Amino acid sequence: CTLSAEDKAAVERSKMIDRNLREDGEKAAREVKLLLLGAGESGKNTIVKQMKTTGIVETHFTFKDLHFKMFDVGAQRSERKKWIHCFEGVTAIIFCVALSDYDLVLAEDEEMNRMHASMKLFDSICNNKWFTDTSIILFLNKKDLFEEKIKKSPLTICYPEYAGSNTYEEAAAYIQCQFEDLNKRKDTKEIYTHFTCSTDTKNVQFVFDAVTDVIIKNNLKDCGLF
Amino acid sequence: ELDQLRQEAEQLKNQIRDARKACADATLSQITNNIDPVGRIQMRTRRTLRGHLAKIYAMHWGTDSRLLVSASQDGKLIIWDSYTTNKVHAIPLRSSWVMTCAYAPSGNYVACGGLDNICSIYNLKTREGNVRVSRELAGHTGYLSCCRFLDDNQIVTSSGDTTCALWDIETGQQTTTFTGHTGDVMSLSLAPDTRLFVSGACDASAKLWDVREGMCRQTFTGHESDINAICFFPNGNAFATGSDDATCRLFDLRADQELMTYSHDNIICGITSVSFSKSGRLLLAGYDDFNCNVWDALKADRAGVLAGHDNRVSCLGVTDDGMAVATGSWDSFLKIWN
Amino acid sequence: ASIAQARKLVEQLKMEANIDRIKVSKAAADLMAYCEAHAKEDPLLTPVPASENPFRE
Amino acid sequence: TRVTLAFFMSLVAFAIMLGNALVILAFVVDKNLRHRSSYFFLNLAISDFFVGVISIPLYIPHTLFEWDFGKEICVFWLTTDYLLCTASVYNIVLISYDRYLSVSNAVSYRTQHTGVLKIVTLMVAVWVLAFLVNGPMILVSESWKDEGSECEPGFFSEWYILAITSFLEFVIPVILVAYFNMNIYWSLWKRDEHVELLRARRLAKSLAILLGVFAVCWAPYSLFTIVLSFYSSAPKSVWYRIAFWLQWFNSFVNPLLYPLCHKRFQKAFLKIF
Amino acid sequence: VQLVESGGGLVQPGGSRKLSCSASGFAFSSFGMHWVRQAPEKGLEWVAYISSGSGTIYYADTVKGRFTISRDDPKNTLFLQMTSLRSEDTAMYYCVRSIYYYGSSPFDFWGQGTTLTVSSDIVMTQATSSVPVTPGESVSISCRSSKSLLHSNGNTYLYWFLQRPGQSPQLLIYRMSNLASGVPDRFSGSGSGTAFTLTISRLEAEDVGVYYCMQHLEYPLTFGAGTKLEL
Ligand SMILES: CC(C)CCC[C@@H](C)[C@H]1CC[C@H]2[C@@H]3CC=C4C[C@@H](O)CC[C@]4(C)[C@H]3CC[C@]12C
Ligand SMILES: NCCc1c[nH]cn1
Repeated sequence: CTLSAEDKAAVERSKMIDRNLREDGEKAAREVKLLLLGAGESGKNTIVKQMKTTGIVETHFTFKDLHFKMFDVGAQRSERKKWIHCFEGVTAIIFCVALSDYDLVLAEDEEMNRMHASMKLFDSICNNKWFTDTSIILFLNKKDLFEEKIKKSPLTICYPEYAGSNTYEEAAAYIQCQFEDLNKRKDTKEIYTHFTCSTDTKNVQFVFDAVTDVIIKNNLKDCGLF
Repeated sequence: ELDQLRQEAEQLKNQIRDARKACADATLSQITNNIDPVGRIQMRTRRTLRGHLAKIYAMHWGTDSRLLVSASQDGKLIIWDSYTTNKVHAIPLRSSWVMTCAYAPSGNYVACGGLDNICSIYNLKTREGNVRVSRELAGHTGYLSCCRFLDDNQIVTSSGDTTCALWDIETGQQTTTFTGHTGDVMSLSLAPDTRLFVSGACDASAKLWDVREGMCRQTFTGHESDINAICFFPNGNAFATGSDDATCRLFDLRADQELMTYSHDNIICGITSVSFSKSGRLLLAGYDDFNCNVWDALKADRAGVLAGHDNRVSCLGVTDDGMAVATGSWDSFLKIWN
Repeated sequence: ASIAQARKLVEQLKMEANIDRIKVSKAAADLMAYCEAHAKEDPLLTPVPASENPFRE
Repeated sequence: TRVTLAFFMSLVAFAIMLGNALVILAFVVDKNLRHRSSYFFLNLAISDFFVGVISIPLYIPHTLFEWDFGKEICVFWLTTDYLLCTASVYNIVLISYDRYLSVSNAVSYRTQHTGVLKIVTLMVAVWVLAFLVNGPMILVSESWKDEGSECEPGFFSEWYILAITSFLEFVIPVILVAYFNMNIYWSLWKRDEHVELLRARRLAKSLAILLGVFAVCWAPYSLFTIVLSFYSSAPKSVWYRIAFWLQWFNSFVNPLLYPLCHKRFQKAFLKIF
Repeated sequence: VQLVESGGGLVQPGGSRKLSCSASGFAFSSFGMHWVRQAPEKGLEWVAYISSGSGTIYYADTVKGRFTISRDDPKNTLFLQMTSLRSEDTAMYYCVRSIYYYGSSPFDFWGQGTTLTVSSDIVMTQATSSVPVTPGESVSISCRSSKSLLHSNGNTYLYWFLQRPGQSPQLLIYRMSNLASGVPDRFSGSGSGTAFTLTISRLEAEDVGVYYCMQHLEYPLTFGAGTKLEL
């Protein structure tokens, strides 16, 4: 062609750059991207511990030949509206909620309740205009603490109009239903709720199973079947 | 006490407001009511750059107006030759979450910042033949939303920490810190003389800063929502802001007051990026409705539209010689118009 | 306590009060004069011939 | 003259062409469409496209406008039709095996690296096998047909041979498309409630249509031939000719069912338009 | 950065010898690699070129079909296999690195070179030779090209190299006017498109040597006869 020797070599270099970009992109599309969210501590850090100062903390872990990149964005005490659209394409949103926070009150605001806060955060994040399709994996942490504390303090102090027996099972199921009912889009997305078992390693297994079902349903939706 | 200081601040604000009203003897529209309108700007996509495999968040032209740098959240910072659409460089970022990039006026360096709160300066011209991370400027407690090179050694960054910073790249320390904003600073625009810069924040306020002193000189509060984008007028005595208010605004430093509001009823989406043509006659604003709009700067009427992209036009940049426009978008394609 | 910080805000406003402001008519005239003076320099304003267009095709 | 039929037959041919060409186009234009599935959708379109470009139009005259019979063309048309059609079917079975694997082993399907060559290998194997099922026997038995004969495969005389071919081109494929499609449903339902059961209905409806159109199109003819050959040994009714045309309507509806419904192809189509 | 050549020596005519070039200190994968030979007491001669990723390979017509060039990127090595070694293949071979993108400086670093002794197109002309100019006085070395090196894109592919005595050649000017990094400002380049001049503002003890003009407009790359400078 009219291209000189150096121009042809530059075009060849650009082609090699494009090949490297294609290979890296196809390698990245084979990894599960999970957005990790929580209110305050909420055991989120523990969830990061289970599976293994400022800004995003990325945890890369493989499980059953599936690579998960989990983005803990807890530290970004910034305006979430200005950066939450960066995670529009995440496979799932692991949302951690501390059950023991039902009676605890927010340190920042004494009037505000920690549980209802997480409820507000969950309502904002599940109904977000960017997360219409992404599924939420709800992680109800500190089940042992909540089970020990529900006997001393009834759940009714946090949730009005709760006619339960203040047993662990009934209160936990009521809290799970209260969180899961904030989902205003029950067809496009699903909420996989799990009570975190600190002792066993079942947390990463539950994340893996939920991610496999998200992948299967995503394939079926892309194929147009359902 | 607190009440006395609050009332003093309120009366100072009222004093500034009435001073602006007194100085506003005429509007830009009635000054330019008789000037010939710019003809219908028919810009065609001269080039299309397709390397990126994710949403493109920022692009910046080199001072030669031929090389371009674009950052995408695939984890790639690509330097393109805009004439031949060749990829001069492809830099794998340490943090995939980047929302800004800058090209040094010298051309030796590029910068990249994002949700990692770190501005990485990459040295393009190395004897080893590969781009390496020359520096990692850390110290911001929020995301970096925009970074600009004053020169090869000084950089200016804006963060979600509600503050801007001027860094000496050699030492890696913040030479100065600008803390006047009360919201996330989302944009930045160095003046042509590189002695002042305007920063727009989520508090609907744009502040003019002196890099040498470190003190805000003027503040502008004409907007209704977050100021996503800001750009200086070529002569350096004015600037334009784009906001989620679905409006662009032209503020003059000497008048310390807004001159023109570029808004249309059919437009309801925010503005991700704004820029000026070399003459300053055209304001090119990249909206969220997937279309960049070219406004006449002197007259509020819209000159034209650039409808090449299938997603939000995240970044927009005009060459120094004014020959081309580059629009990046979330559809992973940057398109060079002319 | 923290009111001293708010006092500093007040001082900032004082500085913005000392800024000399020219008439908006003069600023508009200067902007229009700059835009008219560099009309020929802008290639986007007036489409340059394809011979001298770097992005010809 | 009933040339109105020629208008219809040419119109349907055109439909097959445009429909499948659009799928071929989107593939070339969009580089997003490079998934294992997307290559398989191309192969479906390539096979079907030529029914509109090679097969159907050559048939127009023989069937309606007198004849254009050629001792060579006849064979060519016969061998091409019975390749393009059996390749379209085989591609449906491939698209379905892809989808079975998507749902069945979703970790592996995602993490696997499929080189263009591995995909092109399978795409070509569809065509090879397709040819082997009917093509050798059309070529070999072109002689048995002798003379004074309509353009039909020569092996039509032997019902047993005809049966073997339909087993390999309809029975085996329809068993497998159905297995695969069934496992795709069984999976979702068994994750292995009003919204859940409503969605499962939509999955099964859609998976059923896909199996249904395959068989309701392809079967009439495969069955018609064997029975006629075995019992009557024949001369073609209005019906036989309706069944001939049914098996081509499968090539018209194929782009509608499989590729068009894919979201990624839909995105690509929307850009082009 | 460094490129170290090895494998040269005494070889019988018609024999086969393998030259290796070990590269360290730079991203060897991104650099196209040239082999350039210099006959004893003669000018530089381009031998072979292999691109990054081995996409394109070019040979000089003199050695095309007898020499094979290859690269082992994981080992960061360059290989030249020579099959039929004639009497004209006696020479010192230099392994040169060149990276081609917009604004790059090809031919930047030249290896030390290895000696290979056998038992016994655009032409660049540098008419001036053995200039006796003294230090402190500006001297202009002139070179001439048969075909205009100015290209449609505007780049004039004329390279100026300097080889000090007993030392590997080093790049001085790339693309006619552009000055190589690490090179004193004293050197300047100019050219109409067929005749080019390299002007030295001041002369020091390290400016003495042989100056070569190469064309990179098209392969084979041609070096002009060396212009020697003496004090
Ligand atoms: C008629 C049969 C026996 C042989 C011909 C098969 C043809 C029509 C089929 C089989 C394999 C197919 C190819 C498989 C792979 C590729 C590479 C891809 O990047 C472009 C399409 C292309 C090139 C396909 C084109 C159509 C194709 C060539
Ligand atoms: N599938 C065999 C070819 C055919 C039958 N009917 C129409 N075309």
